Amino acid sequence: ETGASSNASDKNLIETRCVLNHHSTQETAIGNFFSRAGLVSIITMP
Amino acid sequence: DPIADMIDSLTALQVLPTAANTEASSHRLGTGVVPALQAAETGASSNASDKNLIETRCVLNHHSTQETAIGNFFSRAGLVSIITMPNTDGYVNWDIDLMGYAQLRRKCELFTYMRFDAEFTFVVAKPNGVLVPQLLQYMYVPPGAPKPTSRDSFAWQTATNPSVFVKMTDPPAQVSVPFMSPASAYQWFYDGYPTFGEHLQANDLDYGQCPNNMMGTFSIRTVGTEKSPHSITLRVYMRIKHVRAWIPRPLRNQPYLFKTNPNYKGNDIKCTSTSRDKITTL
Amino acid sequence: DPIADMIDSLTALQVLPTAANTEASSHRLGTGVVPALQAAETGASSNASDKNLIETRCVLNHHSTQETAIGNFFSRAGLVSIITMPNTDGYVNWDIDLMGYAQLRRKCELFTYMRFDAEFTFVVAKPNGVLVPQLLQYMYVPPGAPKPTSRDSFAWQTATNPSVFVKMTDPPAQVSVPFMSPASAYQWFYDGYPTFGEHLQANDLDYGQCPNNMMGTFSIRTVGTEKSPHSITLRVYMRIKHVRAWIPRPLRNQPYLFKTNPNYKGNDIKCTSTSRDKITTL
Amino acid sequence: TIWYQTNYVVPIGAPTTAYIVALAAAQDNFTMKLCKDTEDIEQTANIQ
Amino acid sequence: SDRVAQLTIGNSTITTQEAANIVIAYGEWPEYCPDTDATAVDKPTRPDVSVNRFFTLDTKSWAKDSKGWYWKFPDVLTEVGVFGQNAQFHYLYRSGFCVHVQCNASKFHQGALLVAVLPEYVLGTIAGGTGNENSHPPYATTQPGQVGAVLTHPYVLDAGIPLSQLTVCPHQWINLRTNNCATIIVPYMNTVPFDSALNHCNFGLLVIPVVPLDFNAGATSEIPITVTIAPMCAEFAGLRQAVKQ
Amino acid sequence: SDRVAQLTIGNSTITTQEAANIVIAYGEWPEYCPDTDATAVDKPTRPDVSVNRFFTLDTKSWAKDSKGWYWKFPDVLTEVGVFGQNAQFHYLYRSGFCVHVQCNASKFHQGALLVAVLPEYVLGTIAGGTGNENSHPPYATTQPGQVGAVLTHPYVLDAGIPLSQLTVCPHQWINLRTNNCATIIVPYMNTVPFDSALNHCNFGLLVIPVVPLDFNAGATSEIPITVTIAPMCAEFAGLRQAVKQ
Amino acid sequence: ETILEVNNLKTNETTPMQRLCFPVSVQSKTGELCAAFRADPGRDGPWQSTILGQLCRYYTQWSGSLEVTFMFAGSFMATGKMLIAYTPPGGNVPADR
Ligand SMILES: CCCCCCCCCCCCC/C=C/[C@H](O)[C@H](N)CO
Ligand SMILES: CCCCCCCCCCCCC/C=C/[C@H](O)[C@H](N)CO
Repeated sequence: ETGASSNASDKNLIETRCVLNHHSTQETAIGNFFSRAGLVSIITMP
Repeated sequence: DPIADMIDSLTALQVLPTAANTEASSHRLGTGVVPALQAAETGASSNASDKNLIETRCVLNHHSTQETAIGNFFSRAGLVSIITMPNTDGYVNWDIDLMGYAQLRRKCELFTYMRFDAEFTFVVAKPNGVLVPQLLQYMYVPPGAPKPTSRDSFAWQTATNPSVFVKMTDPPAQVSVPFMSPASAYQWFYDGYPTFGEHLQANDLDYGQCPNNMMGTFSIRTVGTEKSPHSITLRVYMRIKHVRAWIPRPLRNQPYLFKTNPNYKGNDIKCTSTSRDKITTL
Repeated sequence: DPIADMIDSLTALQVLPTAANTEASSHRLGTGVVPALQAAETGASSNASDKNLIETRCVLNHHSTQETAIGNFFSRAGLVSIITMPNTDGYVNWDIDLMGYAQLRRKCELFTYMRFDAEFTFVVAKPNGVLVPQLLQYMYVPPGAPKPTSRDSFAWQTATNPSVFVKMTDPPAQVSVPFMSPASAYQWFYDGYPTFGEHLQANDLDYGQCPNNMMGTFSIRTVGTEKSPHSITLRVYMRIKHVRAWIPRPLRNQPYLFKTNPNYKGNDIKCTSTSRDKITTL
Repeated sequence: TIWYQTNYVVPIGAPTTAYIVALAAAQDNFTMKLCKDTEDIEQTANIQ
Repeated sequence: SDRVAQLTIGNSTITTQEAANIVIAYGEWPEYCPDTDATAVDKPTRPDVSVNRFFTLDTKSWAKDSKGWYWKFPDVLTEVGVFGQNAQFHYLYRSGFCVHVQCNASKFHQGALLVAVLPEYVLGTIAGGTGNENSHPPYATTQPGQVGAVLTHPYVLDAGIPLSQLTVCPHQWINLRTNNCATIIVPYMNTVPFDSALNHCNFGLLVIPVVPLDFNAGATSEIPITVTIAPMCAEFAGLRQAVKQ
Repeated sequence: SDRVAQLTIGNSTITTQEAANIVIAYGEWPEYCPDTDATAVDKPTRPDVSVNRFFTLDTKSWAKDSKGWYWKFPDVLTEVGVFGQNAQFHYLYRSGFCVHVQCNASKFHQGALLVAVLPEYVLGTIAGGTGNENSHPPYATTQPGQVGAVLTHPYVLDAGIPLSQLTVCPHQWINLRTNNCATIIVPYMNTVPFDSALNHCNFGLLVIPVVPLDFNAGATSEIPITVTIAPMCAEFAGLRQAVKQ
Repeated sequence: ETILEVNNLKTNETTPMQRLCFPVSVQSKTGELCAAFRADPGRDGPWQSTILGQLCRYYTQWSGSLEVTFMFAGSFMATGKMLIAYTPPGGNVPADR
């Protein structure tokens, strides 16, 4: 009800191991999300 | 600590740009030292050399080992697909499976696992080889994305899908493709089933199918709304770059039959060697 | 180390020779500090004292806590056996089970586990209490040893078994017996079965029988080859020394029926208290 | 799956049926890759 | 704000908002067996996550004339999960427990349960009624499994010992106006460092309604009681083929 | 005096007096998964004695016209012991293996077996004989269990690849005049750090008689072949109810 | 966090505001299940109504941990205990608690 999202993590709910992950966050940046050519118009001269 | 039992590779790499030199040797007579007698049951290859079996001279040879490196063995464009638009409504959806042509398939299946970047070249012409001014569009459809249902489908808007627009009188198109498996390598051999459940005889096609190699759909079309009067023939070629390979395998001695299984014709088993008449006469 | 997760009591004793002193206290008026309100649901006993509920004086008391120590509570000889030789061939083999008399049984069953040394006294007379010049022999037969089958058996040679020769006109014999269980304590309650297998209704007698408490056979005889004309009555008394006890239990409020089980008469359940007529009139 | 551990207990005067709202998000080790076309929007007819 | 609690062990979590303290039985936490107390020479196995986790048993129904229930440990878990498989393939076992009993009701209900742990709970019979039969309890009574059994004479605890001094054992209450749960952490208690899991029961858990359940007509009449348990430092030794009993 | 060997792991010991070396496949010993290569976040279980021990399968009979046998790993052990129970209760598994094949005969017998380990041994069919049917091998063929299966066309290894270059894989020979056993230690080989034990087989063990068995009439004609295997660094993760297949 | 449509029934399609909450009631038998759904954020089902399940559809592969939050909207006078389980792959919905 406070409008805040949950702050519970993996380590506080279950017993976890150590994971060193190197998954990049580059592709979900909005520059990479939008820099793709898409169709905006089709113009015809009959 | 009250509990005392809770307290708790063989070889390395070397750079060898040339083949090995030969040292000079003389005769040898004695007991106890027998380098020619081996034991093949240990699983080890023979370690006997030239200098221990015959009398040798000194040879300083500079023969390079660069061409047999697996980067030079694989960086050659080979045919992986032939797509035709005689499929009479002006578009083809082709499911990406690069095991349909025997020459590149036998080279890649020397190893079990492989991780590489690719380079795809699209050589397009008419079925007799003539070229016409005609605009085409190639689109890569990843798994989960909507595939086109007609020539004027909404999926050709390609707002996020990567797409190439090209003409037939142009040079062939080239793109670079990264390593895009969810695993750490591609495997040409997957011993098992993808899903759980019972494995009955009607679902025996599932055996050997790895979804980590399924990369989606490659779609082509002629761009305009109206029907084109030209027949299309597209040939796809693939170079393998930045390659790593694991676990060598026996090379196949039987002709291929299907794209997804190692099935072989059982009535004509080919012998690996060429036969002769007698063991004493060559 | 490449793997990081493979790297990895409340109270104490005090000597209290006397009971606790009382401090002087005065009145107390205020909010927030309520030592009289408790919470019995936590499983903890109340920690409220004299000085927080009433106004007290200073009392320096020197009442000793020595007699309620479990060494003083248990070091008293109580009856464990009555053996009679009217058994008409001059010997008795008695299987050692000390749970046949209710007074020492209820004291020992206050705890679950107990580890002690013992001292056994043998008070022997005629059935009417008269004493005669008569030689007797008591032998302890450990489990596995041969027990005597007659008055002139070979087992009375006692070459390794401990034996006492005594006369009836002598003082009573006393011996010291160590702690001889294969476990670390004797248990008066064993919730389970000794052996494996199926547990059918015909083998329900096995429930509750611990072989760690079974100590063997106590044998008596008159020494001579010929028959003695005197009847014998032997009373055995046991003191408990060097005692350690664990896990207190509820004391039994029902009369005992058998020596090996907690069975009780179900048609006459005794209430623990003495009844009255009204809750307001004592 | 969600199960009853004990019952839904209620006194007199309060309703015997309640409702649960489920909310979902991602953690801080969440990533995505290989950006592609979605399949939720379509366009069969021309817009405007 | 100590009325809220969270118990996390393994891949399981219990949350409660209406609680008393946690009782640690005899002031001792469960431990592994040290080298000075051990006697068996083979190396024991410690699975440490697949066996040390919360296990939820079947659910009882508290009626207005309920007598009480009991469970036997570790007999409740000898057919459940990876703990039940390690207890059948091995000859020796050793572990402590964390017992959690749940019972919620509204603010217009009343009643009180006594939740106690009694080690070496040996059961008796009524001796045929008249006291002349040397009767013995059946195998379904002494080891009832994960379902549990009902007490016939709860005033003498079916063993000739009174309920009124059962609070000399580690215990809690579930008073319906105060809390809805009880939590006892039990160490390993035996005369031997290891024992059999199929032949011997270390302790029994007793849940008896001392004050009976009461409510007015129109409120919820289905008041259930759930028991959730967790092994703590489970060790197993003496590996051989699987033996069920 | 390196012809004698002793392999002790768990509560099991193998002795041999007529042996070659031990082959360590690709020069690598089995290991647990490090933190840099792992992806799953839950803590795995490592039983370390009850699963890392020698397991003896059924025994074959070497005749004078035997084709060969194969086994699939870890499919041979998914119903055996505590390893077979951890593989059913968990979703992910990871381990290496120590394979030991035994075959003894007298000094008047002759014959040679090739004992090889082939990772990702995918089987083919004869495609209906004529090559026109897209046939697939049945489930009893691709995963034969602890019994194993017989090779139909051993010259092409039932997969279209020749026997003559099977020695590019980690292998040993059992030559009856020289030794009576073969030992290969295999690490974990996959494209993923953990995988399913019921859906995926890492490698296959092939035992093929290259030189056929021969003896004169009057000697012992019952020459058996026994396979004994041991997991080495077995890990399990993803605990859930038991799934058999 | 955005709302998960666990109550995505075919009878709810003409009154679609009921798909945002699922009921909980007084039971007669013990250990019943209230709801069951898959934990796949990019699959068709209850995860389609979330902004995480909508932005996943623009990508091909995903990784990482998820979270589901359940909020009880009953009376102050109502009590109860629920068991919310997550099962790794290998089987169907579990038959009992
Ligand atoms: C406009 C660009 C279009 C080009 C898109 C090409 C992407 C596909 C690259 C896949 C790389 C090889 C993946 C595996 C191929 C084999 O078919 C599998 N191993 C099947 O066994
Ligand atoms: C000549 C010496 C004879 C005396 C031999 C006496 C040895 C026996 C001592 C046993 C000490 C008590 C052991 C347990 C007694 C009870 O019967 C068991 N707890 C049965 O429940």
